[PDB]
Amino acid sequence: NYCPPVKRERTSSL
Amino acid sequence: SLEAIVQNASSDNQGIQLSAVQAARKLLSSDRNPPIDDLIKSGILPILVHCLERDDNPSLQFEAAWALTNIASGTSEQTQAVVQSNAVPLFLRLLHSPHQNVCEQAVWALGNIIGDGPQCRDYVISLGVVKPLLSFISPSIPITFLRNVTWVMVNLCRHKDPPPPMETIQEILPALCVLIHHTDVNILVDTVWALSYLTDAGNEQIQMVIDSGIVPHLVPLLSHQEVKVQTAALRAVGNIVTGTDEQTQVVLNCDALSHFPALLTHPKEKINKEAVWFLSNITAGNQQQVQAVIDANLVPMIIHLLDKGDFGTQKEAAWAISNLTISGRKDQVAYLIQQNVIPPFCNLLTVKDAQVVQVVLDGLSNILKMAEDEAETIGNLIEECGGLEKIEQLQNHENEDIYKLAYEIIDQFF
Repeated sequence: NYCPPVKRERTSSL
Repeated sequence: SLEAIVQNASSDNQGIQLSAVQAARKLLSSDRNPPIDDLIKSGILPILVHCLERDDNPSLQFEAAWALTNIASGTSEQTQAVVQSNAVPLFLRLLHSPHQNVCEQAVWALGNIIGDGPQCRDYVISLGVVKPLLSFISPSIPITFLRNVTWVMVNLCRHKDPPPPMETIQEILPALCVLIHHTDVNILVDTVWALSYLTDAGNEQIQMVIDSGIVPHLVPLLSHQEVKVQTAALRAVGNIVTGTDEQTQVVLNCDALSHFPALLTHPKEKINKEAVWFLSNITAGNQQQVQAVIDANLVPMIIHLLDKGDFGTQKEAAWAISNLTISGRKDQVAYLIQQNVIPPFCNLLTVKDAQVVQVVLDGLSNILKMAEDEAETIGNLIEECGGLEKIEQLQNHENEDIYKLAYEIIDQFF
């Protein structure tokens, strides 16, 4: 089970 | 603080302005539950929108789209605000920026917007996002970029009601035919899941997949090393065999059945359920396709899961034995019986899923209606295996559709 995500955030580190 | 950031973002000095949007991005990329609501109410949105127009300052465009992307990654109410601040045409304009860090972050923002709804999907499509997006697929593109491109190509296919236009589907498939041969794991998975949704729309789009000629490259993925790839491929090909018999044959003409002995015996029950569900639709076609399930030595493996499998696998397995019962010839149903299909097939009436109960009994009905002479012979098998006792007690009023069936079966053969 690994359906692709609908929405995505771009995380920083930095 | 918050009020200072929304003020410093309007400065004419690029130094203070840039270092203020960089702060607005971190507050959205510092955890997994950012203060997005307080950010929208802070009035930062129109300033982030206008920052997208500063062709003279690329680093401001990058940080601005990043901030807007993460706001779109939230709830629908959070994503609507980014599209309600007139930011979609500026993103599309950024798809042609000479700064790859700006082109990528604009793609990322559009995918979240496309993923919210089919309305927002057809909106960005009508403006023309497909033609520049698919122009990124090239050798010299980084892999981290292509992964974002394929994922937006998934949301461009994701919704089926209403389904995406044919003009866009006809433009995507020649790119999937190029992305299906990639070596990266995540790209191939996304390339096949997009095919799953295109095959989930309807028979009109399934033929577009067929006419594109990508099915010969989709079937071998049933035996790919990565289970993530088969699971999408098993779903993608699994939807194709739900339309016309002439479309299901194109699947079988690619030697699809020769990949199932590794799936019907797979340890993961989700694959087992998804595998028999494929064979169920195959047993619904004509007799030649039904015989193909027989010429592959798959029927005993279907029955074994019908006997010792899980509930979700048995439900699709009882369906698999049923569609074959009302479609195939007499020797094909007779072949089922000599494969000892009688004991486990009747041991599923005690389930509380009325659909399965209807399925078996209808299949139990059509079996006895086909073997005209062997009525007493097969009846002894059902009575000895303990089915008739369960058939007798199925004459209860908790479902008239079952009561009517369990009586006629008794009244004609028992």
